[PDB]
Amino acid sequence: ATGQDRVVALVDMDCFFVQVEQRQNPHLRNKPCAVVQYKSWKGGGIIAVSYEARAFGVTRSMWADDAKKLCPDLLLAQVRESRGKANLTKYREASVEVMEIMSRFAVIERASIDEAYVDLTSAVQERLQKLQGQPISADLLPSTYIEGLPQGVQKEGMRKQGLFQWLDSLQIDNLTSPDLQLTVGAVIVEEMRAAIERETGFQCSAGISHNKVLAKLACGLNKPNRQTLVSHGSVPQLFSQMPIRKIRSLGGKLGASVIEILGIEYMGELTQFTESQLQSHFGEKNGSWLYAMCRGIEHDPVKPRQLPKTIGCSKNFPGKTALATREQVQWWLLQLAQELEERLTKDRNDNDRVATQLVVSIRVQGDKRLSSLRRCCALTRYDAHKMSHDAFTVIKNCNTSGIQTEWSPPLTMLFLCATKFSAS
DNA sequence: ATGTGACGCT
DNA sequence: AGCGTCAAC
Ligand SMILES: Nc1ccn([C@H]2C[C@H](O)[C@@H](COP(=O)(O)OP(=O)(O)OP(=O)(O)O)O2)c(=O)n1
Ligand SMILES: [Ca+2]
Ligand SMILES: [Ca+2]
Repeated sequence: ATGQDRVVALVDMDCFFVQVEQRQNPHLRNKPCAVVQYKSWKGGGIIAVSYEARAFGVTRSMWADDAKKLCPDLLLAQVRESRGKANLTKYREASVEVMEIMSRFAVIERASIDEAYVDLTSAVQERLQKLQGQPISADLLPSTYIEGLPQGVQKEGMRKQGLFQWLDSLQIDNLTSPDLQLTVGAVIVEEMRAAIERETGFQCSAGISHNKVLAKLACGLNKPNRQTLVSHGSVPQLFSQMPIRKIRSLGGKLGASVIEILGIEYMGELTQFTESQLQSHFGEKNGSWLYAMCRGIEHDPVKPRQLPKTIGCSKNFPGKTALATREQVQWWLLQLAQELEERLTKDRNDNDRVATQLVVSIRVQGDKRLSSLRRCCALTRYDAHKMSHDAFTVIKNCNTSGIQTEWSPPLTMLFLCATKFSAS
């Protein structure tokens, strides 16, 4: 029951939006800086932070004005605003630059604007057949950390010794050795990271392991500009002090009630329990999933899908700004449907496909829920006016208000989303 | 007053 | 289908 069949990697760009602005504006390079959204309210909402600024305590979600109190020198780049809304086109375009390069090595699954998983298994099998049965130089792994090593004098010093203990203990003439494969994946990943920095100027970190979750957790262990190998063997130690919240899926309510119901804190504590025990507690899927996972075993595959499955535009209208006339509602529906049209037209022309379903969603004041009503709609032509008129229609009936020019509760949110794509 | 996109459940 | 969860996009 190995869980060592695959070789999987998660690459994720270091402070991505910041790096995109720093490439464009050299003055921002090597400085405490952040990317900000909407400068009016409290200086703007910060959404990405360079590591220099992080050392001052500046975080995401922090108000730029508040960030400047921790960090007086903090430089700010501003998100482009089209049609009264934050537009992300520059980062989406920077994303496909990375995603394309990365595709040259293996098939990837776009996990976000910023990161992608890679199944390296096949590419690893092939590279061994040139290295018959030649070793692996530390020189081939210049930015790789081996989690748990060394065991048994300053930062880069220690990385080095861990790598050497790992390479020395390595069974090279055996080509089905899981640990050897991970090492081969790591060398490949060194290369794809060098290709990314060369051809884009962006730096990233990577995690190399046997499945998606380990890969991902491995990736954050040595950030930035570094990659980390997490082998099957290293899992009991890593997990034994690993807060459960840190594993992907378990950072919300399910994870919070793993802790609750079981009276544990770390992932390794899950091993005590039988698969049936966990199934009774969390469901059949969640029981099986946790039983394997706490032993470093996970089987979610790397889906072959480089591009998003939905395209969507939303805007919030908090408190005072909530929409209360219907001319107001119609105007933003149009703005949204406009950004959407252009994103969609680009998509049919770039990625050879058409969306067929339009999802409209809203929020009303006095409702803490993330939404308040989603309705679907046909999407027969990529016309902004039609879509905004159709979106209205599917929500026109959402009017508590008697007087026919005002809007019921004022609306806290509008969301338009293209979906159900088909080949063109 | 922080402001995309995937998938699970029923 | 419409709602919820998750992480982070
Ligand atoms: N809540 C969030 C999270 C992220 N992003 C955007 C800004 C980020 O730069 C990018 C990638 O998100 P990450 O969570 O990977 O964080 P960074 O890449 O900014 O930094 P790190 O080096 O910690 O990954 O997506 C955002 O707008 N809102
Ligand atoms: Ca990142
Ligand atoms: Ca990321």
